[PDB]
Amino acid sequence: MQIEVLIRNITPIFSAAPGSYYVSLDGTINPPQGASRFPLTRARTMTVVAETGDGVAKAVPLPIVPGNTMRNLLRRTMLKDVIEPALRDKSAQLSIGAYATAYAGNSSGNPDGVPSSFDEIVTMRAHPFLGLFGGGPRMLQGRLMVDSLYPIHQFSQRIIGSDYINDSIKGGITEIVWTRRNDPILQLGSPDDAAVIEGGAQAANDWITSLLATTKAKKGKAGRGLKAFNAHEVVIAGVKWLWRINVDRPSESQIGLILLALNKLANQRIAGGHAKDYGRFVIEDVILDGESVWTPSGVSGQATEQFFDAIAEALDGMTSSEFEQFAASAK
Amino acid sequence: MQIEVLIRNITPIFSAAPGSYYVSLDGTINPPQGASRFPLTRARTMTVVAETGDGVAKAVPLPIVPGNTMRNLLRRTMLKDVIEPALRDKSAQLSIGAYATAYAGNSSGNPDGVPSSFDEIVTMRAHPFLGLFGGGPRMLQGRLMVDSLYPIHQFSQRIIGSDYINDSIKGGITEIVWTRRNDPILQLGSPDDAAVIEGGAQAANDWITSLLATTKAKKGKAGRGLKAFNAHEVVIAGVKWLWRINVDRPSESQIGLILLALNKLANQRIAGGHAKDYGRFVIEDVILDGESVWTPSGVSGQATEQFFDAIAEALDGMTSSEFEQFAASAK
Amino acid sequence: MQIEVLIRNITPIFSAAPGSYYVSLDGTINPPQGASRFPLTRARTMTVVAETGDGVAKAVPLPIVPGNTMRNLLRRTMLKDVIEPALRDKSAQLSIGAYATAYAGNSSGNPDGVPSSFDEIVTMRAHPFLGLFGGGPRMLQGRLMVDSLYPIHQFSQRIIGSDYINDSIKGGITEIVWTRRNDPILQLGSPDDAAVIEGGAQAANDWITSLLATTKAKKGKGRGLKAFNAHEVVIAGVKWLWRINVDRPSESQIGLILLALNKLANQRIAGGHAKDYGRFVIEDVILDGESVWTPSGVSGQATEQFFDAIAEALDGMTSSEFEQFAAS
Amino acid sequence: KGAASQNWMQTSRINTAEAARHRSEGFLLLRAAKPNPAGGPFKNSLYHYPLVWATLTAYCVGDQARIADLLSQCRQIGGRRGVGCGRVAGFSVEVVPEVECTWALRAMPDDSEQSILCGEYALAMSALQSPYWDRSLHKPALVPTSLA
Amino acid sequence: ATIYASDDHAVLTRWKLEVPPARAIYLPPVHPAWTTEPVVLHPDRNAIEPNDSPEWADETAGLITKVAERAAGGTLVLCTSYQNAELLQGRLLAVLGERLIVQTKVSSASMCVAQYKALYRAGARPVWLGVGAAWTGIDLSDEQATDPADDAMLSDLVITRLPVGLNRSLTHERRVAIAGFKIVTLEAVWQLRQGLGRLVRRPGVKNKNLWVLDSRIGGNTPWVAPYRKLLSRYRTAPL
DNA sequence: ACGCACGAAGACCAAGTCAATGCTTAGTCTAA
DNA sequence: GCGTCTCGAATCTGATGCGTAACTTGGATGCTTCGTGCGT
Repeated sequence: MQIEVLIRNITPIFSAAPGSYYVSLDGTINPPQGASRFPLTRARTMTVVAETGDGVAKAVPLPIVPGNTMRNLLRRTMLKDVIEPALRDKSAQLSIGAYATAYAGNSSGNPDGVPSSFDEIVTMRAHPFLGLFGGGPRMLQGRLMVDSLYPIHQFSQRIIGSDYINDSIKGGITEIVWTRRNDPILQLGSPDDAAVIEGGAQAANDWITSLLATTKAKKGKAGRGLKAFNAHEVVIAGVKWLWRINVDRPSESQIGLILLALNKLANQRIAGGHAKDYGRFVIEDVILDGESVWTPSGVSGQATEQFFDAIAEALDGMTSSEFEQFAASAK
Repeated sequence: MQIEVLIRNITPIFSAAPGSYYVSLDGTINPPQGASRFPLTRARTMTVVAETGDGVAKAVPLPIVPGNTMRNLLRRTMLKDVIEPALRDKSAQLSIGAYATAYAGNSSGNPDGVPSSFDEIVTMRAHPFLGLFGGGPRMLQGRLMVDSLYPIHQFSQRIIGSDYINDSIKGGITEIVWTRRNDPILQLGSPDDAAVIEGGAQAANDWITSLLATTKAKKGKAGRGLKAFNAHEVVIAGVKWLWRINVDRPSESQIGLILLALNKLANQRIAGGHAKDYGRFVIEDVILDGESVWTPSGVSGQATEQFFDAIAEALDGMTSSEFEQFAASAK
Repeated sequence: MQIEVLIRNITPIFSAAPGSYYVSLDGTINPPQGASRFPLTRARTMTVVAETGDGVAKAVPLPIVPGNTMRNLLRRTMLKDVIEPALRDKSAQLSIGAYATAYAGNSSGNPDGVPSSFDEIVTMRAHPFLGLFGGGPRMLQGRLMVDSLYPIHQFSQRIIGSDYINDSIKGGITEIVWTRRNDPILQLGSPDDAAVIEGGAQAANDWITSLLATTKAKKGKGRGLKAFNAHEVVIAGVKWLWRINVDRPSESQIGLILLALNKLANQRIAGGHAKDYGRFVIEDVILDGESVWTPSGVSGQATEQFFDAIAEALDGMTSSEFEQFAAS
Repeated sequence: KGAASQNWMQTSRINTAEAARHRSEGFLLLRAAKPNPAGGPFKNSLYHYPLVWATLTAYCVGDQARIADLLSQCRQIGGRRGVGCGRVAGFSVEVVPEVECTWALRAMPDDSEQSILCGEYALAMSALQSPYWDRSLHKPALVPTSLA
Repeated sequence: ATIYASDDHAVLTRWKLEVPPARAIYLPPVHPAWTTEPVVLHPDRNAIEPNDSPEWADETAGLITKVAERAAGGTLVLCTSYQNAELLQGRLLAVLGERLIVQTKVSSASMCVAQYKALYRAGARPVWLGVGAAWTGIDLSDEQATDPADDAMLSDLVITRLPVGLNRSLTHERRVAIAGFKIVTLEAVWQLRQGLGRLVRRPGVKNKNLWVLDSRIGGNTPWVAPYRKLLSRYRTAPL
């Protein structure tokens, strides 16, 4: 079963790319050593094959959101908005290991390494939530095939198909934002501002003297002070994205659970940048097996009615015993 | 919890984009090398995707105010209008480290590498101020999502929605302001004017001769004197701005503190241009989860009484102990 | 009978290479001891000779999908898409020996080793499915010889040929994707979050204290959930060529191969089920130099006989044939 | 060898979840509760074999036309042909002087004449006629040490 | 004449001229004995990189001047572009004088080849500084002298560059993007073989000479290996 | 009522490695 | 019913700091026999 979710992000999406990168004030990535360099945390880009009008296929970077990150986003959304409220309605309690395995797939870093019984495998893979993700101390193959977030771009036309060409964007979709941290003591201007500081004038004098001595020592040499000026690279707002979700022989309960997650997904955010309000997005269209099942209210209609009824029944019958059995270590 | 603030700037807003850009005397940005290359400090712009009426996704720049700047502005407003008066009345003095952590999110540039205990997290996330603004030696996620100050422009319609079409502005909202610095000694042209400078006219003549020699040497070659002629680019005054503040699962006291800040936010400036009285703004309307809670006096009404009450008792019971605990190093 | 399948992968293809290989944050494979090292699971690379950089011959690694993986994928596709529904329609049931033979060719059902008469060999090697994939206690020679999934790359010219030069990729086609696992307990922020936990705040406090003590002990000299690492995958969009040959095929066997190719797009290639790796779309299927891939799958006037033969075989197929093949 | 030998890894496993589903639905008649990856029907196995790029040269006495005709239908060399190992790009059959290298580099019978043997010949157990993997046909034979 | 390469096996032909993979059939290469044997290559290599520097032009001009003095009869100097020829013709004209004749934007095989043929028959020992056009098509066989072994109208010929990247078609850019720097090297091998096609156009030629002028062939850089293989088919001059 | 399920058990020494690929420069006119 | 002269010029042409920090730094499996007892 194929689910295609069309996402337009209201605010810029910022997924940190691991590794140190540097940029000059002009905007040149990895500047020559002569010029001044500043630390930069680039948006994650996965190399993809893009075809051009010349017919040549070349490898170009493409700013995307990792499949693992937003898989975890979907899992957290389901747990917070569907599963946990259902458990709390009936006053069901999960152990710390059960909660850890439900939210991360494992109770610890060491897997059991003991095979699971066939009936247990069938029961867990029939669970509305555990069946999708699996995991556990004994590796169970989940049913949820979830893909990364590819922006609808000329570079991703080969990947996402040619049926979304009407929403493609030609130019680059990445922009760099500069951030600064200021020492608060350097903005004091009167004893009234320093009246709340214990010691006041003496404390501010000691702080400023220590800062000046540290800066002079660092300059002559050629802890860390509060002053900092760096940049982080983000994907520009307003760009459309395509999310593809596949489920391996889904039961009606799991389909209903995924649809409820898609309904409640807009309240969450895609990537990092909590302070800067990054990752905010709005879902434009959801495609279920080549059919659009999205209304302004959300996922609705008689086509999705049976999925909603099945997931509601499963939630009514949902208990903590399944999770406790799933997360119980075989050792 | 979604808060939308409609801000109109009385005076031009000047948030400087880092980088050295040059402008010719006729207003052309980055002119050919043949013409003059006066320095320019451009306003910071974020590229956004907008429709030009044809439905095409065009990436165009938009003069905005950084979200981090607005976040720090809100932090400073709350501290200097609410938290500081509350702590002062009880004779409670924050330590220098606590002061730095409150005003900058950290007391130093080296965060602790150990996570904080759950009791500390629960206590801090429930605090009226520290809960909204995370940070500290132990990386703690705050409850505040501060967005950039997007102007209501035709290019920002896709980003901020179609709710504020009546306040949209079509043409460019950016202008260049020319700044010049004069050498006082050159303008000094009276014996009474030089009657204050020690050495009389001799010192002024030495200054002028030194300036002549320096400019002759620099012209022949093809320090720096006081004479200067620059330009800084600012956002024109009178445009409306949309500010979005999102808070995840807030207590009553935290929302009360945010509303108290919004009441006294207009007295502060947006960003930069202190000497030229830049950054002045007036709050037009405040939207609280889709409801207008802005009165001509300020944030008031029957709906928001409980928030103000709760923040009142929170301030009454507030002390410096939690600030000291938050800013204390764990190593 | 030669089958040439042109495969373009929509999503990256991840075939894990055996071994514990490390990588640094900057992307240096096997970094020196000076910098930090993180575990890496590289893609399956085969050493091939090629004319790289105008050289006479260079042994450069080529990221491929192992041929055994492709064989097992084809077998699973046949089983899960045509064979199993056909047997279910007859309400057929298979013993453990027959099922093991059918799904992996494992001789565990009758490890004694059974002789096969010439008539039995003739009848069984003509089976539409079990003939292609020999095995079981009898352990015949299968008629299917599937090649590895060699990418259409500059280094694979002497393995693929020059017929598909237009789709070749000059540069490298491998990319490193970084994964991370976070401890959910450290992300709790309010008693409402800890309400579902039976121990409430006390359980989370004990968990965090145990984590801190374990971390301190490990720094001074039980593994927590937190983990950071990366795995190397082949970039998406690269075209691949799959070569399949069936030795002395009957009409039924070719029909089954065509049906599997029709249903092959629904399956995945190699690993990465969690991240939806290996998704691919068939671009062209060539039968003995004749293109057969229509936009509606494998079809045409030259393959109706194969489809009719395989449909007739599916109509009369029974579990007794599988039992006889597996000597059960 | 045109390149260093590569140790190729292959496995074998029955999908445990798929088998569990079939067991539930009655497709599989298994009463056992658990799979055993160490051995039995659901054993996971790990094996290796080396892969080499080489030019295959050998010497023989016979008809050039018939040998070339027989080798024309040969497509793969060595083994593991089901997974496509050892495709033939081409072949050549040439008449060469006897002094180059003899046909003796093979498993010769125990009492073979010394004069016709090229190099050192160690005594070992191997079959003299194809098939060479049949252990019932194995006999003590002189196997070239510089070729094994 | 340049269909099959040393190792490409006419793949470049099948790609440049799109042919169905099954419809194309290759053929064995052939070459008469009188095409490779009756010529020897002098080891007088070039000592400077074939750039546009005046000093390189001076040294090349001196080398080809001593060659022309040693030349048995009419000779051809293969110049890739007008830039190199114009930089080179000035030094030659001092010694050779009227003996040197060069193409222009207008001067081409319309009348220059006929003039060279007439002057060679006149015994002037003319020197033809070919530029691009003379690399292909023009005939240097003494057809009137029906021995046929005269080997005097093109007794000697000298190459100034490999050349490198002579083809500037956008299709060539597409091919080099798809396949890499390998395709341009073998295309230049094709061009070099094509230039050697001017040497012989009649059977039974008996004695000619060749000069190579490029420091790259002497610099032992890896990418000129196909040129080394191609010129290795020809015996060197035993100097 | 022979077939299949299912734990206990019994061999038990133990290293050194972890890149495999870089490479240049302007003539054609012979279809609208 | 135009009317033409003049129909600019010199000079400024940016300065200074900041120019990262902490943590993850894998984990598990790839064997059959034998005894005893279910058991369908």
